[PDB]
Amino acid sequence: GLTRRKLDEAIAKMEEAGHQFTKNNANHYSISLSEAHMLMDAAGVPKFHER
Amino acid sequence: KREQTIENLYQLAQLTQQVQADRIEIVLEERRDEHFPPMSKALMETRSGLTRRKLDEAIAKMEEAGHQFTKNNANHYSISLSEAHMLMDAAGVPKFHERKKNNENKPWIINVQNQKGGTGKSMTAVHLAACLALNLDKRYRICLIDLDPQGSLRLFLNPQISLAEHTNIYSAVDIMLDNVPDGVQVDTEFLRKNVMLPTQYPNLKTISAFPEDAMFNAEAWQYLSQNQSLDIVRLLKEKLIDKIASDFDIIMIDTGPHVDPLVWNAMYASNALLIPCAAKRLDWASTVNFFQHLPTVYEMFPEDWKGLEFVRLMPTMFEDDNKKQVSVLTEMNYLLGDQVMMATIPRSRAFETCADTYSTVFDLTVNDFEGGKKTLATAQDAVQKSALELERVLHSHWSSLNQG
Amino acid sequence: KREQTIENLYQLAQLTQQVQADRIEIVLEERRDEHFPPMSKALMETRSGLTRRKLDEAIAKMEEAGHQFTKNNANHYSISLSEAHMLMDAAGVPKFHERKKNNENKPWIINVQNQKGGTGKSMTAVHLAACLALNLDKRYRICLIDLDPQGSLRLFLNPQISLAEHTNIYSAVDIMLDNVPDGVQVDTEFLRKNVMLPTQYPNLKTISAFPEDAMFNAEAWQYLSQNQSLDIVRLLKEKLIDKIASDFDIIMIDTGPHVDPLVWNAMYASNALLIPCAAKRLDWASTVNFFQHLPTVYEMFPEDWKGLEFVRLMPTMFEDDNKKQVSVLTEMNYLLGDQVMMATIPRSRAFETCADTYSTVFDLTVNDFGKKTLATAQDAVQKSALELERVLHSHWSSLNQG
Amino acid sequence: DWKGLEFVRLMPTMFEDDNKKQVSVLTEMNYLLGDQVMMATIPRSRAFETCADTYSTVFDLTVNDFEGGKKTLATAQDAVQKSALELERVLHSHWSSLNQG
Ligand SMILES: Nc1ncnc2c1ncn2[C@@H]1O[C@H](COP(=O)(O)OP(=O)(O)OP(O)(O)=S)[C@@H](O)[C@H]1O
Ligand SMILES: Nc1ncnc2c1ncn2[C@@H]1O[C@H](COP(=O)(O)OP(=O)(O)OP(O)(O)=S)[C@@H](O)[C@H]1O
Ligand SMILES: [Mg+2]
Ligand SMILES: [Mg+2]
Repeated sequence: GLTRRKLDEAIAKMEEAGHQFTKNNANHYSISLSEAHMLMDAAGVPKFHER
Repeated sequence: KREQTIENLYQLAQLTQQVQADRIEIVLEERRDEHFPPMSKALMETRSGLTRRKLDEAIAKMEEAGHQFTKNNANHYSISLSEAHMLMDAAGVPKFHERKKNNENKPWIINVQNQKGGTGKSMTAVHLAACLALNLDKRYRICLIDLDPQGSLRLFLNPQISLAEHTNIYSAVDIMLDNVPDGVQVDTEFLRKNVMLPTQYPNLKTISAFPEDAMFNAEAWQYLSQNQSLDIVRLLKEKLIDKIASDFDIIMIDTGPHVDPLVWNAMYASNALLIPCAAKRLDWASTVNFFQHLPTVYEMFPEDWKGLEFVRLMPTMFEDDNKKQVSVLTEMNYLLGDQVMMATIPRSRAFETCADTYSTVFDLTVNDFEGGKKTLATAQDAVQKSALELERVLHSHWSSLNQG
Repeated sequence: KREQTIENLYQLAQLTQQVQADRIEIVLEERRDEHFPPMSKALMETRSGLTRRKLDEAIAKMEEAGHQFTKNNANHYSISLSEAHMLMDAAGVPKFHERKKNNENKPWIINVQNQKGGTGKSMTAVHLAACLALNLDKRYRICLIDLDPQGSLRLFLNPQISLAEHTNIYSAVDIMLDNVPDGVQVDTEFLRKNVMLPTQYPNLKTISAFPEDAMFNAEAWQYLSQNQSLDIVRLLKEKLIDKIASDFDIIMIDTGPHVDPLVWNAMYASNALLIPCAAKRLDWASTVNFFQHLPTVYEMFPEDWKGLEFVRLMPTMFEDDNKKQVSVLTEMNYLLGDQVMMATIPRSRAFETCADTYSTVFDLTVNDFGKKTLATAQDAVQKSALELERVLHSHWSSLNQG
Repeated sequence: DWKGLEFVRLMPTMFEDDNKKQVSVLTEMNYLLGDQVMMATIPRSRAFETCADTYSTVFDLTVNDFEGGKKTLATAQDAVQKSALELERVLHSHWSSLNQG
């Protein structure tokens, strides 16, 4: 449920760190499930409890 | 000065005489050339619910009778919808207007009103009504009202069939005024004659509407000029509701995207409340305005009416996979839970195809269109489980709202 | 025994004014903190139609003043939208009105009207108007009227950037209702300082709409009871149109989906009608019903308007590949050709983003994020704007002469 | 003996659709002989060049033949076909007039 602009904001906040968004056989960003968790953990979306 | 705009107003004319043409060709083009879907000994099982043994017994009892059964190109049995309702008529299975448990009941008035344009009330509600009519085990006598002067419910393949033989008619307007021949009194026989019409189903019925119905609002402003007690509210109640409550059990009512004197009467006189809506923000904001506007207005209506017994909201055009709209649905379930239906009405190209040929989902089968099967399958199954859950609200309230 | 019913309705209303406040908070979080994406100095040549030498002349005349052409992350001149407006305001290019040849103009008074709803009134009008805004070579001034009681253009990237110098932002109905301090009168000065607000487009303003507008239907019903002269129609025109045409070149009246006293008032007031009717067969049936109803109603009206000027039915949410709907376009073209627009507003997810995010097609750029999808989105929208505004000349020459 | 031609219209061509001068010219034409000039636009793209070089008209070749100048050719053929039906609709409305002269 993250709009494209929100997801680009999240990856602009995240990617400059040491993390690399692992790509599959192609360049397509193959964000692992844990990668997605971390991304939206620090993306700024409050959890169902922390909100 | 207004030489060229005599030209221009009578050229809005010299174009709407060509649109008078256009409607002539529309009538010539919609004309039926179709057959109703057959039950294929498994669709029969799913829809009617009759066991194969009892079905065999009844179709044999009728086979030795005058009527003869019919079969498809293959010897496999195939029975039409007309034959279906005939076997139901002769099944001996009583209706809610014939059941010893409850036969002397009043109409179950069901309405669909939204203040938002083009989002689905017409198509979704006509689909819901034609699906509830699929309750062939019970033979509901259903009155479809296209109170929206521009709805297609008088034209959309469950229609007010105004054949060429149809001589003259007196819409709900003329029932609000008794503008029929002054000599004759409007009795229920008159109502069958020129108000209650079939819908190509021996069970489902309808009323038609016309753009002249817009003149009702002007006449209501005129009556406000000649009246100050807002008594036009009860005009609907006595003219229509008291005359129709004796001999029908359900009345489907579409009202239109608008809130207006006509629609105020529709709101009030009706003894049940349904609220169609989508999952969009602005729609639910309009519903907030609606929930502010009503209470004061109900205070305006006569005190004799002790409020509507139940209030529920609807989905529509619900893509079911958009984050914003599912969040809206969660919020609604968070606020008015148990007063909002869970069932979802999805949007797919199958509905577009249905509309373009005017044919409701039931009128056409897989051979008619592409493999939007499961989409239509789950559409009709959600509409039918939703019909029985709204009718189960009505069941639990057949203690309350029938005694008020 | 309506105690339960009414108190329960108030309980929904009470928990739901909370939802209204929650939406306001969602705005506050979403409030821009940014402005319209700037131009690249090549889109300058493309849309503003100024040759490189002319643009260097303009910036030679301007830049030596206190103004600085703000640069982006790089040295590339990131001329803000307002910066571009000012640049070409004083560059020496005469506006579409100030240009000597055309200064006795009858402004366009456009309508998007369909008594059947869900056909795309507000979004078609706002996409069209916003694209018209970005014709800089002659710096079109545009005007958009949200006259729908449930309308949502207020925060729609023509948003509530409301200079508090205005006494209050009164909605179009509240101009009709006169919910104003009685001291001030309806004058262009009052409108300028108290009514309309900027919309990120110096070429555009809006006349607002709040939920309580719906009661004006009842109010005008009571008025029609008061008198039957039907003069109520002239209210809109006389009070508002004559005074607001001063500051703008093109006027659009979004009548909304209703057919209510408001919209008879508008129909009579409005003198040019677009009909954004998505051609879908049942939509076209409801609009054939439309085309019975309006001839009678218009026939009923008095003798002080120059009718309408044209109709360009723009099929909204169109696809061009759906066999049935493209066929429906063919019947459009055939049954009623010579009166319909050839191009289309193709259905794209960009438009749904436009709608839900309370945005417009142009105020977000490709960098805002789509990609090719929305790129072709505004490509089609801007070709449609070219075609539309060409029709605008084609009948506007008729407007100046009437 | 010839009572003049029953209808007169102008065409676009090579219309880049994004040049200020040429769109201004089109606006002026629509300003002068409106209803007597087609609205439809014929854009210019490398797809037409490829078509010409192999001699093959847009219909003779498909996406597999060339690059992704798809939508360009798509909107080219669709503008040409809606323009064909609008010129033939001029001819329809004039199948009263010019057939009887
Ligand atoms: N499932 C659907 N598939 C396709 N179109 C749909 C669907 N549901 C609604 N529509 C749209 O709705 C139009 C006609 O149906 P309605 O929405 O009922 O019109 P309406 O009578 O104004 O009802 P409202 O105001 O939208 S609730 C169609 O032309 C579509 O644009
Ligand atoms: N692509 C789309 N994305 C989202 N909403 C759309 C789209 N196309 C049409 N709509 C509908 O249009 C609404 C907003 O635009 P408008 O159609 O102008 O609203 P409006 O003022 O009610 O006029 P109507 O009733 O739709 S003709 C949305 O809330 C939807 O119901
Ligand atoms: Mg409707
Ligand atoms: Mg309008």
